[PDB]
Amino acid sequence: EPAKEARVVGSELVDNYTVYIIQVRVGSHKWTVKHRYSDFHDLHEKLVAEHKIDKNLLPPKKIIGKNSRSLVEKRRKDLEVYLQKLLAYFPGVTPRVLAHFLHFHKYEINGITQALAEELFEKGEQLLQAGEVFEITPLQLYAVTEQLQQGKPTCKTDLGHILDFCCRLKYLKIQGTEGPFGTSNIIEQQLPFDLSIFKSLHQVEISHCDARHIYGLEASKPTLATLSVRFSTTSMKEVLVPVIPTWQALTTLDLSHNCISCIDESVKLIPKIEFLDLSHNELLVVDNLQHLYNLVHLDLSYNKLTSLEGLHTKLGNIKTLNLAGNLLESLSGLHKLYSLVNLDLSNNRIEQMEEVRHIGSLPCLEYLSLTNNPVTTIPDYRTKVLAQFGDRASEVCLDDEVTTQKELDTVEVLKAIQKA
Repeated sequence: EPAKEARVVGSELVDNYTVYIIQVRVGSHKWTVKHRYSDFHDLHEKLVAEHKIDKNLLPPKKIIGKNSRSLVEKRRKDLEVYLQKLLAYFPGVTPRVLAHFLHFHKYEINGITQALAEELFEKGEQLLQAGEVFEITPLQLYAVTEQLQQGKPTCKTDLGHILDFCCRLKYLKIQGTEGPFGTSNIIEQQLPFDLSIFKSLHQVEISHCDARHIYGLEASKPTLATLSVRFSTTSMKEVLVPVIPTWQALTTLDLSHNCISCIDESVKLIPKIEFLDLSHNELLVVDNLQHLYNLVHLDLSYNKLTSLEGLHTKLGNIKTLNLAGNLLESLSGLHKLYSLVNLDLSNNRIEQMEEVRHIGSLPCLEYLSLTNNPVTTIPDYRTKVLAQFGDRASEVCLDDEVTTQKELDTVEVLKAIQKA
């Protein structure tokens, strides 16, 4: 275990008092904390009362002399010696007062895990029984992972109480913070942690992490039905891959808001997917979705897709398809998606009204969005689109609007003109 070091590096004026600035170092991690003298005095009272500490160890409250800078410098030195004596006297388990004083509960492995076991003691059983989402940080998961790798005992201990909760939890959210955590040098995304301690997860939500550093999600592979990973991966296989067993329960997968640039071989591991969100990524083409026979809702919006040619050979019997925010000018290839019900093409580049011919004969379509495409500026746009749906013109919601009988009457005469 790393040695714990404290330095009183300086001081500054806050309101009408001086705070002493302490840099705390534990191995490679470093953080800063600020305390006025009376916070050290309040610390010292608890340490003498509860841990038998020498009552004269703290420098004096009364301070007198002619040079204020020199007095503050002597107090700075003396408070540094005080903290170093305390840290040498408690090399093992740190008193909770001293842990909170140096912010070990926020940045130090044993303080973090102590604070987590206090949280789970107070609230854990209630939220397990309520079926509520538990929120945790990569730094908490790191600290738990590190104690297990240090071989720290379970028998129960704080680490035992934590494991017994993680074993049972069904609903989990892991949220990383972008950049340095608090007053520390810690980058959460660089911290490795192991989810094997979770053994009954049904739903998981990961945001602002790095999936290179996440291990052990496969311990909940028999139970995991829903997975969201956002702002956290470069590929699907980086999340879905450690014979490899399939994600047998997984019906909802959200990998939106990432840098994913292809659909990869890890599709072989997600055969029962019903809902797939891949929006806000770097996709240029669709492929490898052929064998996801249960896929019903597909979101590919805000990628860099430019063609839909052959899409019926790449997809199963999809019902809802979102392609909004891509680079599409042509709808060629959609005309064989006979199962399709809901289609979103908003915010693309569609400009020829004649492209609607690729969707007008679709037998099940009930919803179409073309908002923010150039085609929407054409005169009589709505009635021109709906007329291409033939005798289904009454059955399609166009652009989130109720179709009027004035539209349908305008369509029936336009259709009689096209018939003649």
